[PDB]
Amino acid sequence: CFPITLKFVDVCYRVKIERTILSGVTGMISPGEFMAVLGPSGSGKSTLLNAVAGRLHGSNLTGKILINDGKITKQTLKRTGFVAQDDLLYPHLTVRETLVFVALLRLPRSLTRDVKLRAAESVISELGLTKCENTVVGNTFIRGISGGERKRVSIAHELLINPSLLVLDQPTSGLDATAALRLVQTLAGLAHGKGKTVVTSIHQPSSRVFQMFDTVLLLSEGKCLFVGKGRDAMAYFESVGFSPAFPMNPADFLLDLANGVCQNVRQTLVTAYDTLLAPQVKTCIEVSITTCIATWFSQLCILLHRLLKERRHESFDLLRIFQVVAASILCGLMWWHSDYRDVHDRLGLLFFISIFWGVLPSFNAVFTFPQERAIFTRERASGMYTLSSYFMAHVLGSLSMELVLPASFLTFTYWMVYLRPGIVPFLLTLSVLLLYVLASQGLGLALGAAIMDAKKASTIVTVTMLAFVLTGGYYVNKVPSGMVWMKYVSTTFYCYRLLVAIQYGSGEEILRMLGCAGCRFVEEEVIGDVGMWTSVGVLFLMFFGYRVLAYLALRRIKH
Amino acid sequence: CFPITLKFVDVCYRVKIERTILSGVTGMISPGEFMAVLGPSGSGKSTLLNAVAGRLHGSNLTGKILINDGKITKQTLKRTGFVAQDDLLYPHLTVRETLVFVALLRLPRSLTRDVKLRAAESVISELGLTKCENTVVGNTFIRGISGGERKRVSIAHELLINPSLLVLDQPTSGLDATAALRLVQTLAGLAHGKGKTVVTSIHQPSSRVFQMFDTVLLLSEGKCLFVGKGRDAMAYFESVGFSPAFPMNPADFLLDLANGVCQNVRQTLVTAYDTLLAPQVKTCIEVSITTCIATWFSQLCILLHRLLKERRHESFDLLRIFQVVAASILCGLMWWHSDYRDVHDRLGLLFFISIFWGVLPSFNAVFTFPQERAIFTRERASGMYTLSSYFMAHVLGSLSMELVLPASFLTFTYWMVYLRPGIVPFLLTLSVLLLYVLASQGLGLALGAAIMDAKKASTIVTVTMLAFVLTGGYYVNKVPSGMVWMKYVSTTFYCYRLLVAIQYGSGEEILRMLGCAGCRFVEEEVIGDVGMWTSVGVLFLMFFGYRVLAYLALRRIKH
Ligand SMILES: Nc1ncnc2c1ncn2[C@@H]1O[C@H](COP(=O)(O)OP(=O)(O)OP(=O)(O)O)[C@@H](O)[C@H]1O
Ligand SMILES: Nc1ncnc2c1ncn2[C@@H]1O[C@H](COP(=O)(O)OP(=O)(O)OP(=O)(O)O)[C@@H](O)[C@H]1O
Ligand SMILES: [Mg+2]
Ligand SMILES: [Mg+2]
Repeated sequence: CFPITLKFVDVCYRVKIERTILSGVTGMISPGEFMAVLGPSGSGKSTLLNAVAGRLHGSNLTGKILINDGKITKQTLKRTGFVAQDDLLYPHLTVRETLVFVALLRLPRSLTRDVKLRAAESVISELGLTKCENTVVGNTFIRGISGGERKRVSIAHELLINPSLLVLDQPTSGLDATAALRLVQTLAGLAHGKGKTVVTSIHQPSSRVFQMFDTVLLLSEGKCLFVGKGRDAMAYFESVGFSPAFPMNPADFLLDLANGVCQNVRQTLVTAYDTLLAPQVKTCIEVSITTCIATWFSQLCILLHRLLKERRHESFDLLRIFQVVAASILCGLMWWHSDYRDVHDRLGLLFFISIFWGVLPSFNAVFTFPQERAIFTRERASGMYTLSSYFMAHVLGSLSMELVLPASFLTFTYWMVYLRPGIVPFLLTLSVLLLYVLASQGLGLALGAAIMDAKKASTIVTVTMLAFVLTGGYYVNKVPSGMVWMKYVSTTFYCYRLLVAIQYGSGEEILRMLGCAGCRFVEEEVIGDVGMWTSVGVLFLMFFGYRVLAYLALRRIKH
Repeated sequence: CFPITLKFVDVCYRVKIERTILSGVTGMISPGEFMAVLGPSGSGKSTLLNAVAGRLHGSNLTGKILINDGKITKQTLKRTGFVAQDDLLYPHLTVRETLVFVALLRLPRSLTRDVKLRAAESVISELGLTKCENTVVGNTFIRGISGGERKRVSIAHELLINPSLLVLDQPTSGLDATAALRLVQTLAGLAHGKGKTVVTSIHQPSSRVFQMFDTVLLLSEGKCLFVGKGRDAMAYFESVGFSPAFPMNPADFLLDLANGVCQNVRQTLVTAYDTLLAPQVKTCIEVSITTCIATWFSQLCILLHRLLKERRHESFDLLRIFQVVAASILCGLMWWHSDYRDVHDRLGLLFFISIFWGVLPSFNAVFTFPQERAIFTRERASGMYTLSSYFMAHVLGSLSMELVLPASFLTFTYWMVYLRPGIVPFLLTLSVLLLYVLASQGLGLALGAAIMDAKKASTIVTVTMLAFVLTGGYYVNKVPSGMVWMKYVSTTFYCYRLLVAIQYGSGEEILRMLGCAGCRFVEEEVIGDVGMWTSVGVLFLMFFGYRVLAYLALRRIKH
């Protein structure tokens, strides 16, 4: 156990459209207590819950928000559960597969599997989800579960973390009259039977749901009108002058007073709060090893299989492989019947392969992290997993299909053109082309993680790659000697220098075959200047270096 | 007036996970009548409302859904308003700007402006939106209006069309107890004061909201338990054997019977419905000029200014122009001090400009229609605007920034390299490069409209453009004569042939300057074979032809 006492004193919040959203909201909620935050629409009660959760800060917010007499630490955000108002889930897992991945990641690890699975399916039977558990969670384009079943998957998503402070933002909207009573009876058993601290906002409770709250907060356009016990609310407003004509729901009467339609009703109740109850609240706020490298790897295995079955359907594209294959038959027919002695044509084949496999991996990889932006952000604030195992699961998860496409391109082009016979110069050509595809993929990952949308990022990578083609070593013969150093930054340069070295070597065979346009051209472009091992040792430095800079760009995003 | 009588007889709906969602739902709602669809979560009442709206069809749905004794026609979907459960709005318009664009497009056109604007702001004062009207509607990443204010913008969005059948899917979820009473009192004034047909589903009504419905439908796992007047519901279930112990809300008692927790309750009430009330429902279902080209243009002007102020902020990028400018200084320095007589180097400059400005417009344009997919789909089913004025507003809206980038690229490169002096060969080079940018943009628009997401589509366009580079006319000298026809499909071919013709002409000056590698190379590649006017007349055929095929690919999407 780790009991949280929450305090918030004089919380204000301005925004620039200057509009005051919250102004002077003081309260305190203890462990063992279930509090409701009532109010009209726009009164500010999802800005107040979003500041005591720790997801709203800056120079707009002003006021002391205290969790056990201290600031909001990184330690206290691991014991806090926050169920937001909009639901962000994966559109391809089923309801049971969604709630097993949460149970394996977040439950105490010194606990056997098949007990973590009998915790995930005793939550399904408490929320009534045992009819749609084999149904896929959908989105706007994939039709799946209901809106009231999607709401209860998100509450189960936080009820499997076992929090110490549970903050919910309208959990009963979209639920009928019987499912909303049972959910409030569940949350009242956490507060009264386990000693937790539950804060919730709620819109249309019945007279039976309203009798289960220990404490009511009533907002009205950013200023509170009542803080105290729910069984004192109707007897407070009678002593100020307001009472219902016909007997009715007490939660219907308190929302007429907050709208001011209970027959200056609002401004009477604001200054009557600041002289009768507001001083006595701030008087009450004065006193009241090898088991560590197994948790990294098991988080990696869960995050792999979760992303392999996102791409199971909507993917396994034969369309990507039947188009790269037709482009390799197309290149192999343009250079059908070219000869080994024609050096000027063979170096234009080898430079087009460098253009093709620098442009194609790099432009595809710019979609990887921007297409995860809303769900990565939400799960980073929860504390689900570390970043170095989320990152490494996307490195290893892309690497299968990214290596089948260059290997099937080159099997057609190498033997139709009939470049150089032997199994040894074929496999060296295959492995240089697979090291260049991985170094070109990491350029697109780093620019998609720094710029977090794909339309803005796939403009920066198109101009950057066309500048690597220009300084890559084919287009200009004399460069101004003061711009010769720019080719040592280009990835395209080090691949094209390695493919020419496998085919023609260090001269010395074409120079005896071409005799010695025949012996002048083959001394600037065939002989070369960068060694064969330093062109390999720099494509490894761009392999690791472009994935380090993609990790540091994702490290920024925090809340 | 055009009164709609809605009927639906024996509606079934199966889905393949075989699961029966709806089975045998018979009802009839007349004009002047306000009907509520009650039920638990997952009982199927948003599948039933989504089939009588006309947005759900196929081989799964089976049953006669009739609107004035006929099928769902294209004419009846113009008089129908459907407020869905999730809200899809533009994240950059304010609340007032959202509701003025709807009033100008959808109100009767033979009606003066400043009366269409006093219709848009008398709806704001009926829904209580007169505090957030100057606040921007947000999204998940832009913080804007509330969730209960977003719900009422969507109801106002359909209350400005003046429908004849209004179908709403949970309109009071996210609203407090006083705003939910006023909204039901608004919808009851449309049905009883104007003679419309309102169908709504609703979750937790109070005892005062429940007394405003004329007709109740009660579902329970896809089978109806009661159809009839709301003031006969409690007296019906008493005569079968069910009655509340303590006096309570009648809408709370009917949801206990549908969940079966009212103390085989459900299966008793299903077979008691099919012998007592279900035969008497189907007995009742037996009887009961130049003003046309001004509406095209005013829809074009509203759709332009709506999309120009979506790109006002999040855009006006100096980042796109400061990077294209640096790439033009970079090209102009690589070919600084190259001479006019060196023909083999100048034709490698001119081919790199063809690569740069075919790849850059085409890859950016693949995001245009896929980033509008959810909102284009919703407004296409409403009948907001025609497609040929939505399409033409995106042609004219992109064309400003797409022509400033090639014109500022070429001002640096043409005079640093110092290609050919004269203002006349400069402007011919500028206009050929602007005709090729528009023809390359239309290739990306057609592949983004046919494939309706941008990650799948920006793989098809990368391999297609690298195949236009290969057959574009630089890489291979002898092609197998049986593949010479493929260059006449490439866009890159016709630009590169036009830039060589402006610089060197029809030979006849370099041949006297180079005397006659000097007179052999300049006869395959400088002389050329395609005329100067047929290279212009084919880039106009690919200009119009690639925007026709993008219109026909958007014509598919309908509901
Ligand atoms: N494409 C689908 N595949 C499988 N099941 C589906 C599909 N679409 C809907 N369902 C199921 O149909 C049932 C009814 O769904 P629907 O959304 O129509 O009910 P609802 O009454 O609107 O629920 P709520 O009140 O929670 O919004 C749900 O149990 C849902 O799981
Ligand atoms: N970034 C912002 N800029 C301008 N106004 C804002 C911003 N954020 C919130 N508001 C305004 O603050 C008011 C309160 O918003 P909030 O969402 O906190 O209220 P709420 O009680 O949760 O409403 P609901 O009950 O409808 O969900 C709203 O009127 C909203 O328009
Ligand atoms: Mg639903
Ligand atoms: Mg809100």
